[PDB]
Amino acid sequence: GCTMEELRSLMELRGTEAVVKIKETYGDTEAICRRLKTSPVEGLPGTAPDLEKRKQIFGQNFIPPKKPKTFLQLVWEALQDVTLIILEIAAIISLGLSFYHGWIEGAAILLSVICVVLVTAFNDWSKEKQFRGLQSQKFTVVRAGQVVQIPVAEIVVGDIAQIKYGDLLPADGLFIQGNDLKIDESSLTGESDQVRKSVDKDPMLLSGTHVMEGSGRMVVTAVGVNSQTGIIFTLLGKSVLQGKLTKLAVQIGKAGLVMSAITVIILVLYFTVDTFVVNKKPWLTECTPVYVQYFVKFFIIGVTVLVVAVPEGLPLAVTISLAYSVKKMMKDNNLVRHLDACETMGNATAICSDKTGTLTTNRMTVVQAYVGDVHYKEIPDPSSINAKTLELLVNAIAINSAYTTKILPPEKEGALPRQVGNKTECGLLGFVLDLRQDYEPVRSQMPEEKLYKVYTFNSVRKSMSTVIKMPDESFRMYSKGASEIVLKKCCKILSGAGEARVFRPRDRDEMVKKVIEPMACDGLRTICVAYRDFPSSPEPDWDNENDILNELTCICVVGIEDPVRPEVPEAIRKCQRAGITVRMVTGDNINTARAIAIKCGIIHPGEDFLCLEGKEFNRRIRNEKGEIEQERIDKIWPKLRVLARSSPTDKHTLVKGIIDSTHTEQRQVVAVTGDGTNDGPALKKADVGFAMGIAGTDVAKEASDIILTDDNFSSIVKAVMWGRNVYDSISKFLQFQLTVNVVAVIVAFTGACITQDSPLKAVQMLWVNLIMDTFASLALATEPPTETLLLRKPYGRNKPLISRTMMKNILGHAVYQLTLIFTLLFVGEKMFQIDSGRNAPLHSPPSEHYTIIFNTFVMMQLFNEINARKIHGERNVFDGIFRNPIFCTIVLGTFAIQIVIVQFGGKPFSCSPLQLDQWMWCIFIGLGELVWGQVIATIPT
Ligand code: BEF
Ligand SMILES: [Mg+2]
Repeated sequence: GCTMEELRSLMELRGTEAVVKIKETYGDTEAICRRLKTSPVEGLPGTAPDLEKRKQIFGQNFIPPKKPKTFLQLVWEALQDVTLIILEIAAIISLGLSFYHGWIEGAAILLSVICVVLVTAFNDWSKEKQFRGLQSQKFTVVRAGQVVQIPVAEIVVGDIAQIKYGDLLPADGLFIQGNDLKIDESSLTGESDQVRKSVDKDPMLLSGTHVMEGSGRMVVTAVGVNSQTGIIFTLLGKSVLQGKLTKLAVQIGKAGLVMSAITVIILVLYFTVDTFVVNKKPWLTECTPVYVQYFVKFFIIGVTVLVVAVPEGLPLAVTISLAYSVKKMMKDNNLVRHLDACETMGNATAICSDKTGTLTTNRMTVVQAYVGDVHYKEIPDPSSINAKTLELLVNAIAINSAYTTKILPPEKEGALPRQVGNKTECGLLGFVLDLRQDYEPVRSQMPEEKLYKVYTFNSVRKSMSTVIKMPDESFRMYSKGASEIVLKKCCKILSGAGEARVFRPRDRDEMVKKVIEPMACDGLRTICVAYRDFPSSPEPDWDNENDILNELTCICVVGIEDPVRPEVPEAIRKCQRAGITVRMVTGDNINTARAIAIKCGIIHPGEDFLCLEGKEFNRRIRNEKGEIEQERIDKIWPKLRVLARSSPTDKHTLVKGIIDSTHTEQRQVVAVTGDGTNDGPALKKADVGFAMGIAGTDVAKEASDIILTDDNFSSIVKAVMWGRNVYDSISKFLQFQLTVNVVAVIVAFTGACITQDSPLKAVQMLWVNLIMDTFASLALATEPPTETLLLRKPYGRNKPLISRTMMKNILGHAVYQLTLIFTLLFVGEKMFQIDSGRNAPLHSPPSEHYTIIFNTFVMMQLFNEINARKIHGERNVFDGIFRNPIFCTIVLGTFAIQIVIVQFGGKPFSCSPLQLDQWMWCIFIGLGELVWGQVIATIPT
């Protein structure tokens, strides 16, 4: 009768509000313990496997992954695409209809489909397997009187667990009793500062959070999936480019159907009119045996024109370009996982970045210091002050801090140093390392037993101190604490390299406070270090702390802050001028979020944009009854930059509101960056979700698409560059392929209706469509990206792939190619003085006349791609071709293969040898394309 639904309802209500709720729902966290068969002493007294299985109805505390399949499931999933469906349907209907009493086209289309499916499946499998490479127990529980180590999987509701510093909490719990406990909830909650846990205030232990200092015992309330991490994890279970490609594919396939209908209608009408103009058929009974065969042949003639129109090489070329771009992007520490999220970042219009972890290094470090009455805005050289102050400070910081608090090297490659102990006095300890000194020998010389008296931190006075009597017969004391707490108890200060001077509270404490205000304005918390030496004779009374804690001598005041990453301020500036507006959504305090937002440049001074808290954000959107309407979100999202104190649901609500909104003129593509379990839900809804590699939890990397291995914010810009470059490469390849297809379909239409022979045989067109154009995509997608791409404004979510300038080049070069092909077909026989091959008995040697047309058609395309490298109105189409060796290599290889094919082809390729004069004439006719390119560029678009 525990009704675990109310138990998990007791969770997810962190803060002092939990204390209020448990006061009316329960007693003082001992009533709930009584509602279970447990006691604070020897909780769950009998292990009792039957009782353990009885309480196992709550959870088993284990969640395994899936690992869907090795290769078959991915292959099967890849086959369900619109483009491949129409390609395979056309292939199968062409192959089947070739036998009605064809063999080549169906096999070619099927082979292309197999190739694209295999490439996509292999790339996805390789990336998925590589992702798990970077992502690759028992603690004290009082079972029966004696505390006994037990594995994590055996934890059940009601177990009493003991927690000491350095442990990792396996399940949610309630604070029973313990010393001063501090829990780091930076990953789960998102609060930068350490949270103090006590029975009186905030007794809400959460799973998956480290414990910094203190010891205690807790009950276990939510064991497995019901825990806070489990809820988010189990909630985690059509790129923009694919939508545009599918729309283009269904628009192109629609166009060829009209042409096929035109061919069949015109030919059938011609046959009927010609037959019924000279004589009249019986019309009575002759229609059964042979009349239907004419129309079936006409239908076959129409279908063979329909087949040519659709581009059978588009999917393979797009996949090859995307694969090359993905492989080239890994050198910038971006690990794309789906192979189709490579382009989604290029046209991004908004970024929602987490504060802690992503924008900030998540480590407390000393930003600025004040030593010797000389303000230093930056960490100084140790030789700067060069006095006894350096050694005295080092000794004070080392001795006064707790010996458990220590800093350890990463002992790894490319990682930040780890901080185990209290990180409020670990940046202060790291200040010594920043001054290029050694703290460890000082502590090793004086252990605890050689420290006479220690004044531990207490609630009454926010200060900590220690006293060491070693150096001489006289005594020495060090003190560390908050700024104003110790400053008012300070009577002297050091001045540069000189001795102490009177810190009388007349205009001097006032000036010190005057320099303190900028530190508090910049968000820095102020901590000061003081010291005082005691005479040996008489022996002072340590019990009387009234006066020994006063008359201190401050040495320095240092500011402690959670600083921004070194490269964030510039990266945001670049991506903000490229049309991408940046927002900050975090679960930390509103005061801390605002201070760091200004430094990163997200919000500039002037109070132009509103910053809202999470509770107000939830309250405003809901329209009384308690449902979310898009109008309310459209009210506030256009000018909401900082969102603080947000639960994971709020982040998901915001990124859903922006995507599904038509308030603005253009549709929005939202990308979200994060590193914690908070951004689990928000990374899924985002179109492309980045995640930190070395400083990110496992849930964040499960919901991400592009993992930043080097976890540096400067690689967001390069993702934009590469996305825009991929879009440009796909645009230019489309520009090339559409001209090829238009010319081919018009030639086939003319060779079907007006004449009975087509100069381009089925075998000849296979090589041009499949082999030559596939290598022509890799030669066009290999141009190196440049920084100049970051000035173009983002494109819309619904803007068609074919721009206005691309329609000028597609139809412009179709005019030039058609006229020359037609003239070489009709009147080329007299030009070359060669015997005509216009008509054949269908069993004849390959005519030289048609080989001229085929070689001219191929040779004009080789110089069409050298022209197709400029999508915009660039006249100079030869720029940077030298910085592209693979392009020239592919062009020359294609030319040599064309020579070999045409010279040694024979019957299978419907080609005959050519004399060198005809080769030169064909090469010149091809070279005319470059000259015509300037003319076609001259016309305004
Ligand atoms: F504060 Be973040 F969401 F880790
Ligand atoms: Mg974070």
